[PDB]
Parts: sequence; structure tokens; C-alpha cells
Amino acid sequence: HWGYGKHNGPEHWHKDFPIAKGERQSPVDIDTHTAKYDPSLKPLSVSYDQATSLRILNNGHAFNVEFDDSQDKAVLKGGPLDGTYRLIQFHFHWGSLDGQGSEHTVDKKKYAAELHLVHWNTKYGDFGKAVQQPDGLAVLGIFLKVGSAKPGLQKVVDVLDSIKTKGKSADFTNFDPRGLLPESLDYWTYPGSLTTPPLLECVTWIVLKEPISVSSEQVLKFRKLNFNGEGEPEELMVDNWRPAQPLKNRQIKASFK
Ligand SMILES: O=C(O)Cc1cccc([N+](=O)[O-])c1
Ligand SMILES: [Zn+2]
Repeated sequence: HWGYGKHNGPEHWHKDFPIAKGERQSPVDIDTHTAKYDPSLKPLSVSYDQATSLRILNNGHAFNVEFDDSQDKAVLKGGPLDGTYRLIQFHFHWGSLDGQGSEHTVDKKKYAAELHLVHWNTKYGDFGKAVQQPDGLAVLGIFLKVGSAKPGLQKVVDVLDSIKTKGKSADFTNFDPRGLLPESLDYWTYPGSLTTPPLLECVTWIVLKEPISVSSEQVLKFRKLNFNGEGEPEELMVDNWRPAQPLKNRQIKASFK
């Protein structure tokens, strides 16, 4: 099955998932000089005051912080979006070293990591139906750089020891994702895809310009996770990022001057 190795990594995904070579794949390089300011874009509305996290999961590809999405509790609206999108999970992508890890790039710059907050359009009723629609998901992407620690991340880092290997989960209630957001909500937006199989072309991407800072210690704890299951040969969970894909016939729009 798919993964991030030599034999099963991004460059192989197209054989099981031919949409890998589609017209609206993610991530992409954001060329800041060609992304045009669009005065018609709105401020993003991120309303996470009632978010109810429940659990953290090592799925063998990353870890997922999961939310109760059975009511309108943590929603993304505005920005480029029409309608209301409910938070279902967040996860990250990161590198073996601080010089790579992000999926999106900015003028070819790779960040140490990238956070993805995944939301589904309530007009489709559930996540599985939403992913079948071109406007089914909105993913908020946030870059991570290594410097100062992010106090709001530390709760996540400290639970990772309990989900070292694939298929482990742990109760993870009361975690507030507002602690992961940067000061500015300036963003770039474009139409794209999931970045893991099945690579469905169902996402409005909203990538924040301002990175968050995390400490080397924090990211080092991400790199102690394992792709393998309990008691199998250890292969560290690192470099779980898809590289930039062809932009094709897309425009990247900026919310800011
Ligand atoms: O389980 C999976 O890898 C598919 C999946 C599910 C939810 C979000 C995703 N994304 O690319 O942001 C991908
Ligand atoms: Zn992701």
C-alpha cells in the first residue's frame, strides 16, 4: 500500500490513484509574484470557540487530532468560501530535517512542517459525500518554522509517546486549535486536492501567509513517531510530505496587498 518510501512514495501513487496526474492536484508552489491580489476575497472567519476534540490517532501516515463534527461547533466560513465548513480533523506533514517538510512551498521555500485543518461543506451532510464534490472540503494550511516554542502545541507533543506506532489512538479531549493559529489570517487560495490518496479533487485550499513558530524540541518529538505498527521494524515517521505538483490551469489568489 501507499506510503512515503522509495518503493511506495508519491512518485508511485498514480498507479493506484490515477487522479495523481490530474488537473487540480495539491500541493503546489505558491509563486508570490504571480499570485494576484483579489479585492473580492473576504476575510476568513475561523470560529473554533466550541471545538470539541476527542481523540488523537497514528494512522500510519501522520497523526490526526479528531473533532466531534456532529454539530456546527468549529466552522470555517468566508474567505473564498460559499457556505459553512465543519472542522473534522487536523494533522501535520514534516521533514527529517528542518529544511523540508511542508507540502506547499512559497517561492520554492520549504518550511519545516505544515499543519492542515480539514473541514467539510455542511451542504453535503457528511465527509464521505463531501469528498465527492469539487467544493466539498476546505483545508486551512499553516506553515511551521523552527524557532520559539508554540505553547499551544505542547499538549499535542506530549501525547505522542502514547501513539508511537500505526493504529494507536488516545483520548484527546478539550484541545483548543486556536492555539495553533498565527496572528494574521492573510492567505492564498486555489482549487486543489487531498494530498494523500485517494487524492480527490475536492478541496478549496486556504494557505496562510504567516507561519507559526515551534521549537526544535517540539518537531523532534514528531520525528520520533513511527510509520510501522507495534513491534515491527522501526521506520521513523519523517518526510511524510507530497512534493509540489503542476499548477496547470489554476490561478492562486491573494487576500492581501
Ligand atoms: O485519510 C486520508 O489520507 C485521506 C484524507 C482524509 C482527510 C483529509 C485529507 N487531506 O488531504 O487533507 C486526506
Ligand atoms: Zn495534509
